[PDB]
Amino acid sequence: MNVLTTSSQRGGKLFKVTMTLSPALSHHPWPSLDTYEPSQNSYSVVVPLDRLLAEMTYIKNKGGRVLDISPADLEALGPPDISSVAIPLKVELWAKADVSDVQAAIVAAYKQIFGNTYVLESERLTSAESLLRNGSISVREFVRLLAKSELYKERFFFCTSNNRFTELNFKHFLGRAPYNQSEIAAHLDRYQTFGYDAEIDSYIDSDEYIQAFGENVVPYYRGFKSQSGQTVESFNRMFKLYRGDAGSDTNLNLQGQKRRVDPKNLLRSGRGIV
Amino acid sequence: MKTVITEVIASADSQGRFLNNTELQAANGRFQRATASMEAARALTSNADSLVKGAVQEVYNKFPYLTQPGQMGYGDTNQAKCARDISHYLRFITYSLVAGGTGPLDDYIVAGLREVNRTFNLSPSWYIEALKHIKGKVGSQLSGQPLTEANAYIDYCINALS
Amino acid sequence: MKTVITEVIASADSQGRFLNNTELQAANGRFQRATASMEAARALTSNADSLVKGAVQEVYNKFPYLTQPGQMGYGDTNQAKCARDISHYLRFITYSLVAGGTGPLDDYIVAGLREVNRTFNLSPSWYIEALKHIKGKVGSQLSGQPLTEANAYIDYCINALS
Amino acid sequence: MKTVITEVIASADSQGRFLNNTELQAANGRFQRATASMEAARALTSNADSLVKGAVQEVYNKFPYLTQPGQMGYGDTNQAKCARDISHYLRFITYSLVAGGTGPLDDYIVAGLREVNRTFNLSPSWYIEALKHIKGKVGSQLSGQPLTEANAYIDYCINALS
Amino acid sequence: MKTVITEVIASADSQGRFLNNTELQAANGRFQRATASMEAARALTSNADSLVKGAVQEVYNKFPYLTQPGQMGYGDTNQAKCARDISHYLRFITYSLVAGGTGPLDDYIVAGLREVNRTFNLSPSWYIEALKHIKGKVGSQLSGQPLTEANAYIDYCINALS
Amino acid sequence: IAPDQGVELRPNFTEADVITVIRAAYKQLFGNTYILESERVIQAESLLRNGSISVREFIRILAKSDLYKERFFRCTSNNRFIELNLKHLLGRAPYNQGEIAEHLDRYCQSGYDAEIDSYIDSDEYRRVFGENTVPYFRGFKYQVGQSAAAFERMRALYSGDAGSDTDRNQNGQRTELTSGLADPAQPVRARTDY
Amino acid sequence: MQDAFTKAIVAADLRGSFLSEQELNQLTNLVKESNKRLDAVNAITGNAAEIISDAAHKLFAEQTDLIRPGGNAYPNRRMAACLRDMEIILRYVSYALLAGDASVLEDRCLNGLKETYVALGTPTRSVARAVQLMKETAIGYVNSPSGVTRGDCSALVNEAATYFDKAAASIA
Amino acid sequence: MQDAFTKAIVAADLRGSFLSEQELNQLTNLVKESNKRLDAVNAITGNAAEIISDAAHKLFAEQTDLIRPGGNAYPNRRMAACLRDMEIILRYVSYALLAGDASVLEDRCLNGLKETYVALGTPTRSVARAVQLMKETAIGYVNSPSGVTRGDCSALVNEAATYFDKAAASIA
Ligand SMILES: CCC1=C(C)/C(=C/C2=NC(=C\c3[nH]c(/C=C4\NC(=O)[C@H](C)[C@H]4CC)c(C)c3CCC(=O)O)/C(CCC(=O)O)=C2C)NC1=O
Ligand SMILES: CCC1=C(C)/C(=C/C2=NC(=C\c3[nH]c(/C=C4\NC(=O)[C@H](C)[C@H]4CC)c(C)c3CCC(=O)O)/C(CCC(=O)O)=C2C)NC1=O
Ligand SMILES: CCC1=C(C)/C(=C/C2=NC(=C\c3[nH]c(/C=C4\NC(=O)[C@H](C)[C@H]4CC)c(C)c3CCC(=O)O)/C(CCC(=O)O)=C2C)NC1=O
Ligand SMILES: CCC1=C(C)/C(=C/C2=NC(=C\c3[nH]c(/C=C4\NC(=O)[C@H](C)[C@H]4CC)c(C)c3CCC(=O)O)/C(CCC(=O)O)=C2C)NC1=O
Ligand SMILES: CCC1=C(C)/C(=C/C2=NC(=C\c3[nH]c(/C=C4\NC(=O)[C@H](C)[C@H]4CC)c(C)c3CCC(=O)O)/C(CCC(=O)O)=C2C)NC1=O
Ligand SMILES: CCC1=C(C)/C(=C/C2=NC(=C\c3[nH]c(/C=C4\NC(=O)[C@H](C)[C@H]4CC)c(C)c3CCC(=O)O)/C(CCC(=O)O)=C2C)NC1=O
Ligand SMILES: CCC1=C(C)/C(=C/C2=NC(=C\c3[nH]c(/C=C4\NC(=O)[C@H](C)[C@H]4CC)c(C)c3CCC(=O)O)/C(CCC(=O)O)=C2C)NC1=O
Ligand SMILES: CCC1=C(C)/C(=C/C2=NC(=C\c3[nH]c(/C=C4\NC(=O)[C@H](C)[C@H]4CC)c(C)c3CCC(=O)O)/C(CCC(=O)O)=C2C)NC1=O
Ligand SMILES: CCC1=C(C)/C(=C/C2=NC(=C\c3[nH]c(/C=C4\NC(=O)[C@H](C)[C@H]4CC)c(C)c3CCC(=O)O)/C(CCC(=O)O)=C2C)NC1=O
Ligand SMILES: CCC1=C(C)/C(=C/C2=NC(=C\c3[nH]c(/C=C4\NC(=O)[C@H](C)[C@H]4CC)c(C)c3CCC(=O)O)/C(CCC(=O)O)=C2C)NC1=O
Ligand SMILES: CCC1=C(C)/C(=C/C2=NC(=C\c3[nH]c(/C=C4\NC(=O)[C@H](C)[C@H]4CC)c(C)c3CCC(=O)O)/C(CCC(=O)O)=C2C)NC1=O
Ligand SMILES: CCC1=C(C)/C(=C/C2=NC(=C\c3[nH]c(/C=C4\NC(=O)[C@H](C)[C@H]4CC)c(C)c3CCC(=O)O)/C(CCC(=O)O)=C2C)NC1=O
Ligand SMILES: CCC1=C(C)/C(=C/C2=NC(=C\c3[nH]c(/C=C4\NC(=O)[C@H](C)[C@H]4CC)c(C)c3CCC(=O)O)/C(CCC(=O)O)=C2C)NC1=O
Repeated sequence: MNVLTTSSQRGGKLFKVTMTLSPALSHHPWPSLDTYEPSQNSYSVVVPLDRLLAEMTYIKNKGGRVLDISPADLEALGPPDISSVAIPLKVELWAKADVSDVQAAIVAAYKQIFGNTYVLESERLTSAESLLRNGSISVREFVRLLAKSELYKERFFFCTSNNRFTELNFKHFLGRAPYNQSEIAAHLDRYQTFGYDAEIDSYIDSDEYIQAFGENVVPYYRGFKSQSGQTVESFNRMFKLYRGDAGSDTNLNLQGQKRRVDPKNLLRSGRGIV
Repeated sequence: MKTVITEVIASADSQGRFLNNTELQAANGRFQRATASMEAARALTSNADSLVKGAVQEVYNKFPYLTQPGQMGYGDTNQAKCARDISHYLRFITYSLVAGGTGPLDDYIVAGLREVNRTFNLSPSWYIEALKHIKGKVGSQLSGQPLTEANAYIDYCINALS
Repeated sequence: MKTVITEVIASADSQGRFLNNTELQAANGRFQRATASMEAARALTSNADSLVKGAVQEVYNKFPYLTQPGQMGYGDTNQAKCARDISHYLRFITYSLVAGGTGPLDDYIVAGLREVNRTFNLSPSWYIEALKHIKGKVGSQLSGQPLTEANAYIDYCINALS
Repeated sequence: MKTVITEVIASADSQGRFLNNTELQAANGRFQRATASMEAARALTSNADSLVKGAVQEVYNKFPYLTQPGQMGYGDTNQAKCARDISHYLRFITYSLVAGGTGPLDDYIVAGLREVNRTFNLSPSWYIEALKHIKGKVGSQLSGQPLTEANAYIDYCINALS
Repeated sequence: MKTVITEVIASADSQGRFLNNTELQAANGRFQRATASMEAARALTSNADSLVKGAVQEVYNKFPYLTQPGQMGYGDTNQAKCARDISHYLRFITYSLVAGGTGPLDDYIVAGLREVNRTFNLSPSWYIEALKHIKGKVGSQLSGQPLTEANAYIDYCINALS
Repeated sequence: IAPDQGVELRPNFTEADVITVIRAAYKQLFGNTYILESERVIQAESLLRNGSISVREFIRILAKSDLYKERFFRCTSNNRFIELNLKHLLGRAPYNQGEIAEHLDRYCQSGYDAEIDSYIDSDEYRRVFGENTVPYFRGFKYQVGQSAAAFERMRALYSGDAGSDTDRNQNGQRTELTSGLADPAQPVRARTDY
Repeated sequence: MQDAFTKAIVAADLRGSFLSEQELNQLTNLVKESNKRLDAVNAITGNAAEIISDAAHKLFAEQTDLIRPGGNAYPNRRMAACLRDMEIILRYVSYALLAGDASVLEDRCLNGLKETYVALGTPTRSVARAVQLMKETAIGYVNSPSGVTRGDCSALVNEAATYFDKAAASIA
Repeated sequence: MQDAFTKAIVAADLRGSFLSEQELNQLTNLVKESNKRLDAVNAITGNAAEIISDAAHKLFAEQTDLIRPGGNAYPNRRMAACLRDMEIILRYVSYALLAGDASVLEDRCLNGLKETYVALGTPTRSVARAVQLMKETAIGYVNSPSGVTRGDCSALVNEAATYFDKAAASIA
C-alpha cells in the first residue's frame, strides 16, 4: 500500500490515497476491543480510477478521514534532482563593476530571493536597482530592499500563515531549512511585537547570514550540504522545501500558499519552552 | 478491455509467466481474423447514418403507440436521444469488431445497462428491435466472415438485453 | 491440460459466461495452426529413434567423464534410463505440438522436475544439452512454421530446466 | 422471513446474547401495530376479487395495445395469468401486513423478480400500474393507520419494480 | 534470525504471553550449550584459511574436468569466487554455532540458494563435496560436543543442498 | 488444532517471521498439497517482505492466482468451491444452504474475482483476523451466533492435517457438506473412524 | 480439463507411445471440420437467451404444477433458480461442443447434480425434460442460421445431442 | 488493460466518433506486421532465462560492490530477489510487445517501482543498468533467431527498445 510501483493494469490512472483509520477498517483478530496497528495510523493505498469513488465513500463512512489524493504517476518520479544546487555558483558584486556585472547580480538576486516565481517587467524594483548600480548600496540591501517590498509581502506573506512565511524566509534569505521548532516560535513572537519590518531584519542582520554571504554575495543555496549547529533532519526538510529546478515558491497554486514542512516533523528535532 | 490479446496476457500475468506457444497461437487467431472484422467495421461505419435512421423508425413502426403524445417516442428530444442511443450501439459494435473482442461493448454498454434502463423507464424491447432491424439490413451490406462477425456482435447485444 | 481450447473455456467458466467472439477467435488460431504443428509432430515422431540416440550420445560427448566407471553415464541401466528420459521429452514435445499448448509438458515433465532431479542427482545441464542437440538436427527435418513450432517447444523445455 | 420478531432475535443470536430491553421494546412496536395492520389485511382480503379485476383491467386501459392480437394481453391464458399474478401480489401484501414485516414480499416476490420478468418479457410498468390502481381504490376501503400500512406495502412493491 | 532465544520469544509473543518456565528452560539449553558451540566456532575460525583451501582443491580433485579450459574451475576469477563461496559457508557455520541456531544459515545462504545456483550454473555437488571434505578434517580439530555441533551445522548445509 | 495458534506478523520483522507467515498462509490456502518452487507467487512474497502489502492483501493475491483457480475452481463443482473458500479464507464451514446460494448468485453475477473479494472484505474477516493475522481453522469453537451443526460440518471438511483438498479419489471433488444442507437429514462423514 | 486432443494424448501416454497414425488422422479430421464447429458453438451462444426462454415457456406449458404453490418453480426465487440452472447446463454443453469432449460437462456440472436435486426436492424428471427442450431448440439453431455457408452439420448436431442426452440421462 | 487497438478505440470514443480512416489503416498495418511481432515476442520467451542470466553475469561484472557484504545483491536471498525482478521486468516488456502498447508495463510494473526501491535501499541506477543489459541481449535475439524468414524487424526492435527504455527511465 505504501510506496508504489507501476500505474495501471487494464489501464487506469492509479491514485494513491491516504487516510486515518478507525478500527472499523482493519483491526486485529484479538479477544478485546478493536484496535488498528499503531503504525498504520495513516495509511495509504493505491487504487485505479474506477474503484476510486467507491473506496472513498467507504472510507469516509466507516469513520476514516481522507488526508490526500494524488496521482500515482506524479509520485513515482522520485525526489528532486539536486545537482544544480548541491554546490551552487556564487554570484558576487565587485567594487567598480563593468555594468553588466551588475546585470548578473540583479537577475540572480531575483531568482533566489523570490524563489523562482516570475517577476514580470512591470513588477521589477527599478529605483532600487538604480541604487545598486551607482554603488550607493551593496548586494545586501537589495536582499534587504526586496524583502520589505510589496511584491515580496504580497506573494509570500499576506496570503499564508506565519509558519509558512518564516519557513520561506529561511529558504530565501538563508538558503537553509528551519532547524527547530524554537526557530519558528522565536520568530512568530517577534513579528507579533515589533512588526513585519523588524522581523525581516532579523534574518539579514544575523550572524549566520553574515558569515556565509558577507555583504556582496547574493544569498545562495546551502542546505544540501552539511552546516554548523544544524540538526540532522534539516537535510530532509530541504527536499521538502525545494522541489526541483522547475519548482518555485508560487502563491498561485490551486490550494494556496501552504506549509511544506509538517509541524510534526519539526518537533522531532527537539522541544523545549519559549 | 477484453480482446484476445489482453485476455492471453492477463492469463500469463496471473500465473507469473511468459507468453508461451498456447498464448501466441491464440493471438494469431485474432490477427488472422482482423480482415473480416475490419471489413464489417468499414461497412457498418459508412452506412451508420442510415442504419441508425432505419432502426429508430422501426422502433416506432413496431411500437406505434410510442409516437403518440404523452409517450416516450414523442417530441424532438426523445426521438433525438433515441437515434443517439442506437448510434452508440453501432459505434461500440464497430469498436468490438476492430478490437478483436467484446471489451468495448462490455465496458461501455453492458456494465450498468439494466440499472440505467430501469431508472429511466427504457424498455429493452425497443433496443432489441432496433438491433434485429440492423441485423436484417446488414444481411446485404456484407457476406461471408464479415457478416458472421457483424452478426456475432449484434446478437451479443441482443443477449445482453434479454 | 493447457491448450488454447481449455484456456478460453476456463476463462469463460470462471466468469459464468458463454463463449463469445473473443474466445472463438482464439480457438481459430489453434485450429489454423494445427497443420504446421502436426507436420512437426509427424517428423519428430518417425525420427524419434535416432533423435534420441543422437542426443544421448551428445550428453556423453559433451560430458566425457560421465561414461567412466563409478559415474552416472556408465553401465547398461544408466545409459538405458537416459535414452528413456530423452524419449519422454520428445514424446511430450510431440504431444504439446498436437495438443495446441504446453499442457502435456507442464503436467507430465515440468510439474515436479527440479525436486525429482535434485533427489536423484540428475543435472539439468545434460538435459539442456540433449535438447540443444535435438534442436540442431530438427533444423534440417523441418522448415517454416513447423520448425518454429518444434523450436517453441524445445526451447520451452530448456527454459523449464534453467 | 423478515419480521420485527425475527429481526431482533437474529441480532441477539448473532452476538450470542439474550434478548434485552432494546429488543423487547422493538417487539412491542410490532404487537402494538398489529391492530391497524390486520384491519388493512381483512379489508384487502375480502375485496381481493374486485381489487384484482380492477387492476387487471387498468393494465389494459393504460396499455390499450396489450389487448390486440399477437400481444401479451390477448387470449384467455395471458389475461388469466395476469389476474393470477396481481392476486399473488395482493396475497403477499396481506401476508406482509399480518406478519409485521416485508419478509413474505422479500422471499416470495422480490427475490428473483427481475430475472423472471426479463426472461418472460413481462414489463414492470404493467405491475406498477396495477399497484397504483390498487392504491387508488384502497383509499376508500381504509383510513388512518390501516391505510398507512396498506400504502407502506403497496409502495414497497412499486419500489421493488423500479 | 532463528535462535533458541528468538524462537521462544516469538512463540510467547504470538500468544500474547509472558515468558514462562517452559520458555526459560528452553533458553537454559542454549546457554548451557554455548561452551561446546563456541569451542567449535574458535577452531573453525582460526583454521578457516586452510579449511577453505582444502575444500576448494577437493572440488577440483573430485571433479578433475572443472580445471580444464572452457570450464568453471578455470582462470583466476572462478577459482577466486569459489574460495570466497566456501569461505561464506564456513563463516555462516561459525555464526550459527555462536548464535545458537540455524538462523544465519537460513537467512544468508539457504533462502534463495537454488534459484541463484540454477541461474549461475553452479552445481550443488561441488558445494556438498567441499563440505564433506571440511567435515573430514574437522574430525581431528575437535571432539565431543564441539564436534557434534560442528557436524550438526555442516550436515545442515549438505541437506539444504540436496 | 483444538485452538490452532493463529500467526500474527508484526512490523520491523527481520525475515524468519515473514518466512513463517508465508509458510502458514500457503498451508492454510492450499492445505497439505505440495507447491513447486516455480509455482510460488514470488512477486507477492517480495511485496510482503517489503511490508508494501498486509497479510490480508497477500492472501487476496494468492486466492486470485491462476494456481488457486486451477486447483480449486477448474477441478471442482461451484458448491464445493464455495465450501472450500469458506474453509481456506474464513476457517469455517457454511452455516445454511442460503449462504451457499448467496455466494453462488454473487459468483454468477460478478464473476470469480468479486466472489474472492466478498470473503476478504467481509466484516467477519476483519473482526476475526484483522489485516496482520493469517487465517486459521475456527469451526472447532462455538462462537456467539454460530450453528451447532457448524462443528460437525467443519470436521467433515477438515480431514485432519494429512488431508488433501485436491484428492481426485471418489469423494474429494464431491460436495461433502451440500448433500446434507438442503434439509433436516444429517451429520458429516468422518471418513468414519472417529 | 480435456478436449478431444488432450483425450488422445492421455490414451497414448498410457501406452507409453507417440500418437498412432490412427489417432493422428482422427484429430486431423477434427481440424478439418473446425469451422463448422465454431459456427455450431456460435449458434448456441448467439441464441442462448431465447433457447432458455423457449425451453422454459414450453416446460411450464407442459407441467403447470411447477408454477402452482407447492411447485418447484414457484415463487419468483425458485423460478429464477430454475432459469439459472437451464443457463448453466446450456453453458457447459456449449463448452463441450467447442472442446469435442464431454469431460468439462461431466466434471463441472453433471457430477453430483442428481443428488443435489434430490436433496432439494427438485423433480429431476422435470429438469431432464427442460434439458430435452433446450436440445430441440439449440439444434434447431445449429441447423438453420444467418448466412452460413451451406453444407452438412449432422455429425456436429449428433455430437451436440449426445451432450444434451448425457446431461438428461445423468439427471433424470 | 490496453493494446494498440483498444488505445485507438478509447481516443475515438473521447471524440464521440467511429474510428477515423486515419486510425483504421494504422491498425491495418499492425495486423500486416503481426507475424513478425509474434516472432519478436517468441524470441524473448524462448531465451528468457539466458537473457536474465547474461544480463546478470554482466551487471555484477561491472558492479562488484553489489555482491560484497553491504551490497544489495548479497546474500543469496537478495540475489534471488534481484534475479526475480529482472524476470518480472522482462516479462512485462514482452507483454507490451505482444500488445503494441506500454500500458501493462507502466500500470502493473514500472511507473512507480522507483519509490519501492528507494525505501528498499535498492540502488536504482544499478537496476536501470540491469534493464539496459537485458535490452541489448533481448534485441540481439529478436534480430538473429532460428530459421525465421528473412526481412526487416527494425521497427519492432525500436518499439521493444522503447519499452526497455521506459522501464529504465522510470526506475533510475
Ligand atoms: C504492539 C503492542 C500494542 C500496543 C502497545 C498497543 C497500543 C494501543 N492502545 C490503544 C488504546 C488505548 N490505550 C489506552 C491507554 C491509556 N490510557 C490512559 O489514560 C493511560 C495514560 C494509558 C494507560 C497507562 C486507552 C485508554 C486506549 C483507548 C483509547 C480510546 O479508544 O478512546 C490502541 C487502539 C486499539 C485498541 O483500543 O485496542 C492501540 C493499538 N496496541 C498494540 O497492539
Ligand atoms: C459507509 C457507507 C458507504 C458509502 C456512502 C460508500 C461510498 C462509496 N462509493 C463508492 C463508489 C461509487 N459511488 C458512485 C456514486 C455516484 N456516481 C455518480 O456519478 C453520482 C454523482 C453518484 C451517485 C449519486 C460511483 C459511480 C462509484 C464507482 C466509482 C468507480 O469505481 O469508478 C465506493 C468505492 C467502493 C465501491 O465501488 O463499492 C465507496 C466506498 N461506501 C460505503 O460503504
Ligand atoms: C545532525 C547532524 C547532521 C547530519 C548527520 C546531516 C546530514 C545531511 N547530509 C546532507 C547531504 C549530503 N550528505 C552527503 C554524504 C555522502 N555522500 C556520499 O556519496 C557518501 C556515501 C556520503 C559521505 C560519507 C552528500 C553527498 C550530500 C549532498 C546531497 C545532495 O545535495 O545532492 C544533508 C542535506 C543538507 C545539506 O546538504 O547540507 C543533511 C541534513 N545534517 C546534519 O545537520
Ligand atoms: C455509452 C453508451 C450509452 C447508452 C447506450 C446510453 C443510454 C441512455 N439513454 C438515456 C435516455 C433516453 N433514451 C431514450 C430512448 C428512446 N427514446 C425513443 O424515442 C425510443 C423509444 C428510444 C430509442 C430506441 C429516451 C427517450 C431517453 C430520455 C429519457 C429521459 O431522460 O427521460 C440515458 C439518460 C441520460 C440522458 O438523458 O441522456 C442514458 C444513459 N447512455 C450511454 O452513455
Ligand atoms: C514422464 C516424464 C518423466 C521424466 C522426464 C522422468 C525422469 C527420471 N529419471 C530418473 C532416473 C535416471 N535418469 C538418468 C539420466 C541419465 N543417465 C545418463 O546416463 C545420462 C547422464 C542421463 C540422460 C541424459 C539416470 C542415470 C537415472 C537413474 C538414477 C538412479 O536411480 O540412480 C527417475 C527416477 C525413477 C527411475 O529410476 O526411473 C525419473 C522420475 N521420469 C518421468 O516419469
Ligand atoms: C409467487 C409470486 C409469483 C409471481 C409474481 C409470478 C409471476 C410470473 N408470471 C409469469 C407469466 C406471465 N405473466 C403474465 C402477465 C400479464 N399478462 C397480461 O395480460 C398482463 C399484461 C400481465 C398482468 C399485469 C403473462 C401473460 C404470463 C405468461 C408469460 C409466458 O409464459 O409467455 C410466470 C411464468 C410461469 C408461468 O407461465 O406461470 C411467473 C413466474 N410467479 C410467481 O410465482
Ligand atoms: C552470502 C552467501 C552467498 C553465497 C554462498 C553466494 C554464492 C554465489 N556464487 C556466485 C558465483 C560463482 N560461484 C562460483 C563457484 C565455483 N567456481 C569454482 O571454481 C568452483 C567449481 C566453485 C566453488 C566450489 C563461480 C565460478 C562463480 C562465478 C559464476 C559466474 O558469474 O559466472 C554468485 C554470483 C555473483 C557473483 O558472481 O559473485 C553468488 C551469489 N553469494 C552469496 O552472497
Ligand atoms: C509488479 C511486479 C513487481 C516488481 C518489479 C517488484 C519489485 C520488488 N523488488 C523487491 C525487492 C528486491 N529487489 C532487489 C533487486 C535488485 N537488487 C540489486 O542490487 C539490483 C540492482 C537489483 C536486481 C537487478 C533486491 C535485492 C530486493 C530485496 C531487498 C531487501 O529485502 O533487502 C520487493 C520487495 C518484496 C520482495 O522482496 O519480494 C518488490 C515489491 N515486486 C513486484 O511485485
Ligand atoms: C448451536 C449452539 C451450540 C451448542 C448447543 C453447542 C454444543 C457443543 N458442546 C460442545 C462441548 C461440550 N459440551 C459439554 C457439556 C456438558 N458436559 C457435561 O458433562 C454436562 C452433561 C454438559 C453440560 C450440561 C462439555 C463438557 C463439552 C466439552 C467436551 C470435550 O471437549 O471433552 C461442543 C464442541 C465444541 C466446543 O467444545 O466448544 C459443541 C459444538 N455448540 C454450539 O455452537
Ligand atoms: C499429514 C502429512 C501428509 C501426508 C502423509 C500426505 C499424503 C498425501 N499424499 C498425496 C499424494 C501422493 N502420494 C504419492 C506417493 C507415492 N506414490 C507411489 O507410487 C509410492 C508408492 C508413494 C511414495 C513412496 C503419489 C504418487 C501421490 C499423487 C497421486 C496423484 O495425484 O495421482 C496426497 C494428495 C494431495 C497431494 O497430492 O499433494 C496427500 C494428502 N499429505 C499430508 O499432508
Ligand atoms: C456447477 C453448475 C451448477 C448447477 C447445475 C447448480 C444447480 C443447483 N440448483 C440449485 C437450486 C434450484 N434449482 C432449481 C431448478 C428447477 N426447478 C424446477 O422446478 C425445474 C424442474 C428446474 C429448472 C429447469 C430450483 C427451483 C432450485 C431452488 C430449490 C430451492 O431452494 O427450493 C442449487 C442450490 C443452490 C442455489 O439455489 O443456488 C444448486 C447447487 N449449481 C451449480 O453451481
Ligand atoms: C469467429 C470464429 C469463427 C467462425 C464461427 C468461423 C466460421 C467459418 N465457417 C466456415 C464454413 C462453413 N460453416 C458451415 C456451417 C454450416 N453449414 C450449414 O449448412 C449449417 C446450417 C451450419 C452447421 C454448423 C459450412 C457447411 C461451411 C462450409 C464448409 C467448411 O468450410 O467446412 C468457414 C470457411 C469459410 C466459408 O466457407 O465461409 C469459416 C471461417 N470461422 C471462425 O474463425
Ligand atoms: C505461434 C505464433 C506464431 C508465430 C511466431 C508466427 C510467425 C510467422 N512469421 C512469419 C514471417 C516472418 N517473420 C519475420 C521475422 C524476422 N525476420 C527477420 O529477419 C528477423 C530476424 C525476424 C524479426 C522479428 C519475417 C521477416 C517474416 C517474413 C515477412 C512477413 O510475413 O511479414 C510468418 C509468415 C510465413 C513465413 O513467411 O514464414 C509466420 C506465420 N506465426 C504464428 O502464428
